[PDB]
Amino acid sequence: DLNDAQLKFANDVESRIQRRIEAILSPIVGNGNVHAQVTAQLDFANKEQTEEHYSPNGDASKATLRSRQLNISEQVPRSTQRNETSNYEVDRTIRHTKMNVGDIERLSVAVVVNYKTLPLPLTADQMKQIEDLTREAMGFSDKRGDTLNVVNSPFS
Amino acid sequence: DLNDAQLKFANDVESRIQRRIEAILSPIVGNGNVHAQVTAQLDFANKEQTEEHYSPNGDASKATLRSRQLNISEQVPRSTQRNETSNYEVDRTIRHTKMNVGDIERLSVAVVVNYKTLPLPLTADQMKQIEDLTREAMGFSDKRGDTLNVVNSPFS
Amino acid sequence: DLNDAQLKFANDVESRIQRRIEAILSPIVGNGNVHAQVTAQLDFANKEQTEEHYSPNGDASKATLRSRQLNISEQVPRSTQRNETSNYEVDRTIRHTKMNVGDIERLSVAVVVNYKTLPLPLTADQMKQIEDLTREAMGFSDKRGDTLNVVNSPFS
Amino acid sequence: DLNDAQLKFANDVESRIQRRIEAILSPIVGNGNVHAQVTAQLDFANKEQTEEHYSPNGDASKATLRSRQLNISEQVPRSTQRNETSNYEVDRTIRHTKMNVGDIERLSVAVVVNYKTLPLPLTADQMKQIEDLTREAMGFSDKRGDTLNVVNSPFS
Repeated sequence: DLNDAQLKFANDVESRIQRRIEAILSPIVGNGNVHAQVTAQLDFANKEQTEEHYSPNGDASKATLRSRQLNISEQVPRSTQRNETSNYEVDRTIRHTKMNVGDIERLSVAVVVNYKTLPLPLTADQMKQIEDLTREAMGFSDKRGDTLNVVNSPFS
Repeated sequence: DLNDAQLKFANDVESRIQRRIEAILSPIVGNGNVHAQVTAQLDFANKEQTEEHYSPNGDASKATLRSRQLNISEQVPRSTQRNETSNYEVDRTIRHTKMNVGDIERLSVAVVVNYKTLPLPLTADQMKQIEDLTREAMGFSDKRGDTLNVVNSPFS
Repeated sequence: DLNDAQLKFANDVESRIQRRIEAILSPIVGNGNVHAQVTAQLDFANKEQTEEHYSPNGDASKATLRSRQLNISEQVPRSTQRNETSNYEVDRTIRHTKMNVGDIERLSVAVVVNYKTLPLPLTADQMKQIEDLTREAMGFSDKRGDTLNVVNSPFS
Repeated sequence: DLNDAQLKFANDVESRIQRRIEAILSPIVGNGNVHAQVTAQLDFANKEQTEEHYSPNGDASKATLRSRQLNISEQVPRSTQRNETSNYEVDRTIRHTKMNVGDIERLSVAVVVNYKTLPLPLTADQMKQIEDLTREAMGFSDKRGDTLNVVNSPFS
């Protein structure tokens, strides 16, 4: 029963993205001269993370001391001694996070644009504008790994 | 059921932003000569953080002492001794934070502007003013990573 | 009873992918001039993972110390001694994940395209566009190992 | 009673594969000019696995230390001493998996293609296309060890 819920959730996400793309693209080319299909991958795994960090204190001008002992001796046959003990206080940061189930991982979008009749193919600048608008509509992210493909061809 | 609530919340946020953009842009170009689409990414993860910091006390003019012992000896064959023990009091700061679920992470906005009929394209200065107004309306933030694209093209 | 549920889930996934491919391809070649078949492999195993990592502290400028003892002696027959003891604080990260049952592992898709009658085979550019659109529709992933095969042949 | 369930499950899997192959192959050669038979081997054993791994720390630039003692002496008859004790923190990964009962291990498929009447045997290119489509339909995997055999012969 959970798998069916996952399928319906994915379908809802894809339908919302497709509706947004159609809404933004309709005023330019026409009401029924564009079609789009969206496929999405979703993460349904449970993840938790805990991170702990400390700041370096190797520099004497940055360390914080709590107690220190220092003994120095010298006899002049030359003899020299030096004993040192130190205790430090350190800066510590802890973060705990629990990830959300149902996030998007990757998107792939294909768009088909009808020819203009006044059978003449669209110009390159119009195709570039259409691609830019579609990229904005999909929330394109290079880090995620999304793919987009737009094809201009006459409709049957 | 939670995922549907997340979807409706995202839709509400996007609709509010779109309504604001349309409201600010309508008086300049016209009532029905502009369209906008907004897509948003939201963070639905639970995060907590604790930070602890100390101030450095390596400078003798900044340290705070609680007790100190100092023994010095000298015999004149030259002999010299020096024993020192010190205890410090330090300044400490602690901060605890719990993040809010449902914050915005990134925004992408696409706007289409109709041609002016008195078929003449709009001037560059008008496009710059429109872009500035849209940037103000979206709450543009360079740190967040928002993207905006405005296209001037005749409407079908 | 579980195996029948797995079979029906796989059939639903394949049917959804086939429907998407047919929907994207229909406007270009025609309503009834394309057929597609999809077979999918699904992972129905239960997996859990725990990962723990530490940051290196071999560099003296990156380590965080809690206490340190250092004794140095020298008599001048030349004698030299040096005793050192140190205690460190380290950065540690822990992650726990539980995988989702029912994920896709591999996809194989076969498409047949009808000849154009105005018996003339389709051009190479049209075949390339069809292949690109199908690749977008299937959510093709090279890492997963998907396979696609498109054949242009007259229909009986 | 379990063995009968295993037999019916295997029959269902084989019937689904045969139906897919017939559906993809019918539009090209004809409605009743192709037959296929599928036999499958299934794994009905219960298996569990646990894996544990550690990262190497032989490089001094990658190790993480918790405490270290180092004593050095030298008298100049030349005498030299060096005592060292070290304690490490290591990265550890644990994975636990439980396999799914009822997976496919190997497939064998035989197909017979009828002669074309306009008694003329089919061309080599058509046979290659049929083989490629069948390979896509069966989800052929070289690692699994599947076998396919297609024969073109007149029907009685």
